[PDB]
Amino acid sequence: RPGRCYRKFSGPAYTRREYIPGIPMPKITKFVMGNVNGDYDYELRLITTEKGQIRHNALEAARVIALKYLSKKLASEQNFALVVTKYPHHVIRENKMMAFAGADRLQDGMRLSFGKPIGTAARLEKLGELVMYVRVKKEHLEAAKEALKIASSKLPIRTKIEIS
Amino acid sequence: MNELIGVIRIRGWAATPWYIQDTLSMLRLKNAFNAMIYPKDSSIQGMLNLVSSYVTWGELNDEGLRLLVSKLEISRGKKVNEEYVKDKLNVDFQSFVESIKDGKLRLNKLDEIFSLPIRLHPPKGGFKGKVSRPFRAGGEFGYRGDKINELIRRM
Amino acid sequence: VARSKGYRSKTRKLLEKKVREKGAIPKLSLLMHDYSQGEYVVVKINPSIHKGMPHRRYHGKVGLVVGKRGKAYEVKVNIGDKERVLIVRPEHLIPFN
RNA sequence: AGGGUGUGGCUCGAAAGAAGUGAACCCUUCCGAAGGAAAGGGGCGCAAGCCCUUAGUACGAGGAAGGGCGAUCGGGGUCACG
RNA sequence: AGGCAGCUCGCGGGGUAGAGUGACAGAUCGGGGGCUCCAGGCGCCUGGGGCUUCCGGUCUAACUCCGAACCCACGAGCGCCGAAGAAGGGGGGAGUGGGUCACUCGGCGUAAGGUUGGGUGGCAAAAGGGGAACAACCCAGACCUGGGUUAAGGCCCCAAAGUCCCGGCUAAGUGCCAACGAAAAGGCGUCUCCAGCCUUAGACAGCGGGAAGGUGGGCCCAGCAGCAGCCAUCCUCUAAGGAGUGCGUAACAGCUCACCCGCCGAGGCUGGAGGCCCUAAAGAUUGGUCGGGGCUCAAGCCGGGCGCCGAGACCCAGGAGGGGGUCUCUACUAGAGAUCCUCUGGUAGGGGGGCGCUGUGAUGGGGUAGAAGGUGGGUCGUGAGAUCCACUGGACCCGUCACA
RNA sequence: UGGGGCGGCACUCCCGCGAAAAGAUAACACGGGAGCCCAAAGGUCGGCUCAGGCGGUACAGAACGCCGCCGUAGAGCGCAAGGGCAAAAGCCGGCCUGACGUGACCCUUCCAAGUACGGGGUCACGACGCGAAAGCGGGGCCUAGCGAACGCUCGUGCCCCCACACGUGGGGGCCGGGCAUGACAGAAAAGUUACCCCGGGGAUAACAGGGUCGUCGCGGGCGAGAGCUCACAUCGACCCCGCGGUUUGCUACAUCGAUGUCGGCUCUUCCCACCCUGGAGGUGCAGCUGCCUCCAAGGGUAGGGCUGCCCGCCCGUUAAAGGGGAG
RNA sequence: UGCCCACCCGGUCAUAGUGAGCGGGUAACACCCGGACUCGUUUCGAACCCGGAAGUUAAGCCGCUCACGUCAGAGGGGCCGUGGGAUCCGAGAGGGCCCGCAGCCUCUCUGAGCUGGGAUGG
Repeated sequence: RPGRCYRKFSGPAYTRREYIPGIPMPKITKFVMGNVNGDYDYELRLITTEKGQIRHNALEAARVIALKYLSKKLASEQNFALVVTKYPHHVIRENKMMAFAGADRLQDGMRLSFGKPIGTAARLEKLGELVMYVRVKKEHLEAAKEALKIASSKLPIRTKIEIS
Repeated sequence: MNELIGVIRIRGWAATPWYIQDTLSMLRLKNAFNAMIYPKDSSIQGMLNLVSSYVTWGELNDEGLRLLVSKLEISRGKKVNEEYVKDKLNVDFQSFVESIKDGKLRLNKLDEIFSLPIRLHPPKGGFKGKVSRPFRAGGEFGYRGDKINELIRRM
Repeated sequence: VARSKGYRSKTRKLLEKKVREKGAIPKLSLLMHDYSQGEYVVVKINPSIHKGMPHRRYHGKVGLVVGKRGKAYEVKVNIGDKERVLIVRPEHLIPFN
């Protein structure tokens, strides 16, 4: 389903697992890559500039592409540390009954319209929240800006890159 | 902190909320461009901060005060047995003050306390002489301070 | 769905007790005063004393003492434009001002 | 497209409406509510403009007096243009 | 003889936004130390699992060790109404129980001019002035007539008032849109502000030359003689160069990658963000668009300023009516007056006064061969209506009081 | 009742959240419960301290009994959820029956502002139980576990029976309990109609118009990769941003005293997101033939077999035999 | 005299608490000695209860120091809200300005028992 459906806030935070049966497993499983505790010079970060939600599909695709680019440059355990910070706590739900139960003269239309869970997302409730960062030495500062630019292309919210 | 302020209703009474319209009746400002004189104290201040978007006020000086009391007309004097008797002379003040007010036996000894709904005219030269909105925060409404005296001269 | 209108409905947090007020009645010095007719009190429900306990709608209101029946007091309170008389045990009252 | 209004053209007007005890229209003087200039003189601003004086003056709805001419007006029908 | 729609002060109530997680309950990503088992390799090492400890990170409508703005109860004060318009008590008559939109805080929903709640306001039951036209948006509450000043909005022409003033931008007819029509991405197109790094001890770009040598070292190769499968790294040196790029080539070779010379003689280079514009940007109910004409140092956009026009709003003069206070006269179910104050949209609906039609009892009462009725026209009244004039007509009809 | 139907019960009652820190507040909103159980699980008085962990002990083991240390509750309290509770409201014992007769007031259901039941709270009189005593006790630690008139029946002291009086049997009355209406503020109740009829409704469905765009069709970014090497000649995973209104849904604004509802034929016109015809370029373009990108709507886009079709499959050709709108 | 220091009965109920170590009593508060009797241990004069008085400052109790706890003040750091207004900005999500109010966490430093009524000691 198009991402414009689940990019905006519609309702409260829906996270309590004990009152929500049958939540699908998120696509993201590994949130920290590389060699943390390595000796690094630069600590550049990816910062959002709007409020919204990021589906767990967008969050996993932005991670595979960034890891492949950095691993393509020199190596994997070598001097880079890739970390994605936000976890998908919010649960997004769809009134799927328009598919099946909306055509049996079953509770069709908007009758009994509370939806069923379809996946998870990361609410971004503040302006300027950290989403990813990567740590490299001084010789790799350029291959690290490009990794974050390619990853920023697969995310719904407008972002920046900051160097420190 | 001056001891005497003047407030002018600069908007009409159509589509005014419940809260605001009742406060302006207690301040005696029923319809547009009528003014009233009150002492400056914490009780009146909290009222003006509620109806701020419909009035403008500030502290009077001698020229603004002397000019408000002169403007009275046939249905605008003080409650000389109601009737709003246009003062125009000490003659009304040689027999009216002997009930509630004191020390006022001459138009030059009428500087102390109270008044009635003073009915004014829209301001000469355009209420948009230098503005475009009586609807803008401080653009034309709210507290203006000593500047309330030149606005009275225009109306 | 419309809400159940029990006696203690929608009181999950009004009838909480803070961590430093828990336990069987702590304050005895308030109970040493005998309210006379014409005094002003505040209806403050004590969640741990379950006898003579008023309704949620009267918590925090100011009443006037008008009499006594046994160990409990007759308190006259205003809700809207209506006068209501309650019989409250003194563990659910504090003096006003 | 249709009626109401303003300004004009042509028509009907005996009575029941006003009018020779003066219709209608022209001149002069006076009072004047709320409001209210400009030209001239002086100063400020790159400028549009503003400030002091002129001046609450000229004017201003209404209202009051006089002079001239002197017989139609109100009303009805219809047409043009706003 | 008090009342409370508003505010202030005093004294109290509350668990929302936020914030936290070693303060409870759940979730959730990494690292260090200690203990144990299993598997692999030669007592050690590596991996997986479980417990403990310490350090950092991410969350909650049905979590809270905390906690605003804000809302509310009571007392006093202020403010307003009140003995002219009157807290509490009694009585007669209703209508209404399909709502809807805008702004704002929400629940459900991919959304909706959707559906369902809280607060305010219009419409309903509200004219007039603006929005091209527009129930609902902005100004504003219309008793009648005349004069003035403003609001919303506008001032090139249609169309009342600016072809108004200063600093800038845009070249697309972009635009000339409060509610109403465009995203991610790309542009040193042009305009602006911050960083950092090189510059008269000659920068950037360019131009001629040195543009390189032991060696084209090499391992592997007939050979890759940087750049085919892994890789080091030494000076004849000083105003000069690295053991060295992309092309390529069976292989070369060579141009180019990098450092100095010579010239030249003023600033240059790389990142960040912003404004406008361009591409992205494709439909037909049939025929061109900001309402149209048309507009280019603007009649567009950005930051400011000055003056005017413009409502029934507010001010003024005259007039009308309703209510109330104070008075006068009259064989009064009502009339006629004088004077002072204040109020003026309206559907459902409740209340007060009047006009008209036919008949009955009376009457200062009357009228008629010239009545009633008809046609056209005067005057009076806000009005329902009344009355008169000319012609028609040929025998009945009206004013007042009361009743039906 | 997001038309009705089928389903469910949001049809009586209780807890949390929705609910925006007073009060009130809706959804075929979310997470769940009650329609009873207990002579003790009720009353009172006394003693004690729970879950879990550590050290020492035969069988003894993580978990039997004993001796010590710590332990704010991490236990238990009939049952949902929330609140409350430590010399206790929990655990173990002693004695008991206040789960008592009669009669009132108040809160909630039901805000301000009318309102039946049910539930709860505070008492007076009479009598008890337990305590040395103050005293506590008309059930269960608190919030659910329940039902009108008439009729019958039981309990409890008397009142009445007739066109006269008295007596016996029998009837009736006042006050309290039980027998039940769950559609739970109470009727005694199955279908069918395409043979159907009446009053209505655009308060409400089907065709068609409007709003929205999940679905449907198309465009752009990124670039995993494949292409002998080479991301971009050509193709292009995972994700992200939009457009159109030609599908199918969603809504119920307009039409119910009628806007004739599929397909075909006939005739006219329009859109462009280009199938052919015209122009230009790239190529993994030798030529012929291909593939791709950009401009462009002036002209064309045909004949048949099968099916009511639309779509679709197929036959012989063609420069090509494009795709849509007009109620 | 005195005032404050313990004790009995309290109020406030962690700024008052918990642990460790130390200081202090010829009276008071305790541990302590013993059981005929009132009473008592589902065994135990341990506990409760009764009768006593040799011994001690080791416990309790009171005060002091140090660790953590708790309530404040000050300072460095992380996060951030809101009532009213506009033909304000923006496609929207959101944001800026005008008038009116604030809050939470974490580090560092500095303090931390007050008090009412009555019989012994100084």
